[PDB]
Amino acid sequence: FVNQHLCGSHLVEALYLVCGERGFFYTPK
Amino acid sequence: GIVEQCCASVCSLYQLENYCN
Ligand SMILES: [Cu+2]
Repeated sequence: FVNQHLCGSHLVEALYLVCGERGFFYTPK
Repeated sequence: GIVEQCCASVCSLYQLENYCN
């Protein structure tokens, strides 16, 4: 795998991919 | 936090796993 530059909706796409059916929390400051 | 880190800097998919349920 490689390092990622992910802003905005692109970060939530990556979260979705990584976590899938486990679900995830998106928690900005 | 990671939302910040991933955007201002870089982050890995492994770091993102921390945010799974
Ligand atoms: Cu874009």
